[PDB]
Amino acid sequence: ATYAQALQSVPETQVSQLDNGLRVASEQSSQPTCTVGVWIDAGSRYETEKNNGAGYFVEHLAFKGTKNRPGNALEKEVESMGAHLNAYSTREHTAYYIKALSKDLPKAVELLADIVQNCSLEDSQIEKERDVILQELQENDTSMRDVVFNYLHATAFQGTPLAQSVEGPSENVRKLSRADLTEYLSRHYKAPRMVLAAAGGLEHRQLLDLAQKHFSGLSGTPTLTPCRFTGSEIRHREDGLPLAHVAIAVEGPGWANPDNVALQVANAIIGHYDCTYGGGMHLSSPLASVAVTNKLCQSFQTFNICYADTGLLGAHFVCDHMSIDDMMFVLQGQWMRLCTSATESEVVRGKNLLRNALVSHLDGTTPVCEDIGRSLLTYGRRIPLAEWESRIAEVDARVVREVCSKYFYDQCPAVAGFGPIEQLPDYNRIRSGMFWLRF
Amino acid sequence: SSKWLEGIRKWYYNAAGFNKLGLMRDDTIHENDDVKEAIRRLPENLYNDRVFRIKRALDLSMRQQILPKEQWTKYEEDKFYLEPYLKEVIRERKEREEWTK
Amino acid sequence: HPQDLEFTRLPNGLVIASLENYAPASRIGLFIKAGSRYENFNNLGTSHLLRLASSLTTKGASSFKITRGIEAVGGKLSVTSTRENMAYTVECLRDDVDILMEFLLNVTTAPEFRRWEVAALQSQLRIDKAVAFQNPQAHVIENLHAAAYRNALANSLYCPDYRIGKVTPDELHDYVQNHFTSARMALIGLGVSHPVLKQVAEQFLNIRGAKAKYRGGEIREQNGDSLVHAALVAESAAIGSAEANAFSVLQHVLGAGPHVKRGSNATSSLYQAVAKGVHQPFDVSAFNASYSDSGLFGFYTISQAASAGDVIKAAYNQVKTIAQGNLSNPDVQAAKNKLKAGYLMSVESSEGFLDEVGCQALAAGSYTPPSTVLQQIDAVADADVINAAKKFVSGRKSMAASGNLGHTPFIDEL
Repeated sequence: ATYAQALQSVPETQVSQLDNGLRVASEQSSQPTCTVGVWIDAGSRYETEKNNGAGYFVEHLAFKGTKNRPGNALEKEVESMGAHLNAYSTREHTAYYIKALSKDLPKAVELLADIVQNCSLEDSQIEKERDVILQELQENDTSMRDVVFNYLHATAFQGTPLAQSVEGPSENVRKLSRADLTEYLSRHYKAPRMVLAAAGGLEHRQLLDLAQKHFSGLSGTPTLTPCRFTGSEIRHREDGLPLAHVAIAVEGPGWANPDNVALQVANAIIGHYDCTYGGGMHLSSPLASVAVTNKLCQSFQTFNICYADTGLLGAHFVCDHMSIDDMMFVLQGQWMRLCTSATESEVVRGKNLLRNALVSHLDGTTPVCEDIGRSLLTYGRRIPLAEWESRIAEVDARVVREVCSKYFYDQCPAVAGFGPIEQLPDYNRIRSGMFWLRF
Repeated sequence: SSKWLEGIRKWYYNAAGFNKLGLMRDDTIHENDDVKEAIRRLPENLYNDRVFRIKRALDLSMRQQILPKEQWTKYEEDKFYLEPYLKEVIRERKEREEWTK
Repeated sequence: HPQDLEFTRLPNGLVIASLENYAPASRIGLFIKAGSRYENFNNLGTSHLLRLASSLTTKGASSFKITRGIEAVGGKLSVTSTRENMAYTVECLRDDVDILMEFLLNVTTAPEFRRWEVAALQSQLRIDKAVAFQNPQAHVIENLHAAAYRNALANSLYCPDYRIGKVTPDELHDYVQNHFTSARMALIGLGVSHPVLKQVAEQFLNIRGAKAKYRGGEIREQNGDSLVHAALVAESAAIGSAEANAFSVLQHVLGAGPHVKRGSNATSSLYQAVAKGVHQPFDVSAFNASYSDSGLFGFYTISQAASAGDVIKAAYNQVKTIAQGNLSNPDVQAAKNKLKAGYLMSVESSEGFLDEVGCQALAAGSYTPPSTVLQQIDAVADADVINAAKKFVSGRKSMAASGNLGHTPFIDEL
């Protein structure tokens, strides 16, 4: 086979609409199982000040009492069909999906309609699950990496609803009401904003029929404001921590730019390292070779995350506090090396790694249906793989130095520092060493 | 012919002087970092013998005194041990250069 | 899609299972019976040392050439191993498999393993063992296998503390010479064609311990960290038997990992009956460790220290009331469907599909399609389930425990 044989043999992922605002879509596959999910474009971005944590509350509350079925007869029937059920709510996008077997397909779509539009809520449930969510905040308080990323958002987006944490402050947790929670339910789920995405052993005819047969009666019939990336530093000195967590990020381009794909090439070149790899002194990544050489980092990840035309072009390293400024120095050195002297072989290696990560990512059931759901909540469309091969072939080192001269070179950062930050330099050192005066 | 070049080699090895302090061939090598890698990668017993011969040589040159006649390391029975290891280190050096260019 | 698998067991001892499908993410697995049970008390830590030794100089191509070339074509190489097996998995694009195949050949059949890199590998062993045992459950499981084998299956997946440094690479090279023989290699491929692997596996390998009994007993660890872990297992069922499949349906009846997140183990009746028994935050599961010549089965408990043995008694009485035939039969059918979903959703991807298809291929000798295996899940009588539970009750015990063990009984009050 070849590249035309690679890109030629490909499914097409049929989409449609129901005239209720229901964007339905599916991709056929060859496995004897399926995953049917609803992606609702409603996270922390679609809230107010006074109800931080409503969406988190719903995705932890929508499984302990439905309308027709009692206290746990939903989950009872879910383990009766023998299938997986998952829900996760990001800052803008919320997912409720069922990983199920092909035979219980109308049961699957009916139970998904029960989860989406047919939830009951009891005040004993708000009581007990309020206690449960305070337990879950106790759980989240030591998961350090999420503490870092919540710091990063909570300083980068002063004012806007993007810096709302999904969990919300606990004093916004223990004062809620079911009427205002359902008022959020009744204002922020309604006409267009939901994709019924399915993947696997079904048909778009079949899923279209079940969509018309189950979800008809959603009766769907005024948000999405810009975001001011402020850019600053937040720091949490706490020396009862052994490992130091530092993240630094600048403004992300978003979705309406192929500069997203350019930064994917660049952060395929720089990328990630952990202390548990095989072969340290022979890594192609120069940052990785130096960080093995002088034994600097425990781990790092240099990556992209984007929201709608905004977001965090990010980097996150964990290391001991007696080695922080060295790691920061070599990190900014590799960033400016890509800014000025981007030659060809590194661009070639990054495009190979982009091929590998993208193809091996888009696999399975949940990554496929996840891709399609978040694509058709944001884009209006799904990207085919010919588009990925084309937008890999479009970008060379000249595009790299254009994108690096715009996005990195003397831009104000957001630095989230956590732990033993005693060596971690002042913000003006990041500013003055952020560009180069050609040294 | 080929016998004459070897005789020049034997003369030069005797007139070089590092057989009069008991040293051997691979103990006079000037250090780059490639030499330091080759010294790092040695087996333990020859490393100990290397440091003993070096320490006797520094002693004898401290009192500026040559060994007797009988303890001179005669020609082409000295162990030519470093050239495999240093050869491979320089080979990996050439490998890095030819891969990154 | 008119395409399906292709097989050839090359009769001088090796297996090839190619699957030319149209997926770009091509994977090559190479599966060997070289796990911990082929390593004994005088060379422990050697399979762990071999696992982290993926990226050294091989005969012809040094580690620089290997690491930089494989990263330049962008392939990802992962190596995974169990107590029975090793597994070299190289994942990449569909078109770039021949040079990565030659690097796989070098990794296998070209050993040099030089001494300074072995010292760096010792440091790597210490770091890897820390990253392993910083999560409690795997510590409990290695204690559990250590408490139920009087022979080589009790050994770790890792290096013990006293094998750091004291291991030399010529021990590894003799381990190569006596166990990496050509009759022990199952080469499975997703996205590659049969004649490619046929030429490579035919021309390019060219080389050519005892049974484990039942130890019985317990291993305690006073840890004092407010999360008591306790695992209790008896010896149940070796590989191949629908008896072991009946133990699998039994652990579905008891309860496995929650199929619903933020649930409370709905049809998983262990946690229901023990939540009825003990009104606390805790966490209970079942577990089954099947291997080739023997097997194991039991339950696992995370609990608070103050209510641990109460949970152990309650779930033990649950095992007794199920082994004395007090249950329902379509619930056994719905749990058979749970194992149907589990087996069909252990083969969603390319990767786990590769893994268990090749491990079944190396274990059973030939390939078996999944649909008749699903038929064999549904086609086991309920008397097999009841006799399997009664066999678990009738047997001996094997208990590993860790945590604040001041409120957990030993044997008699289990």
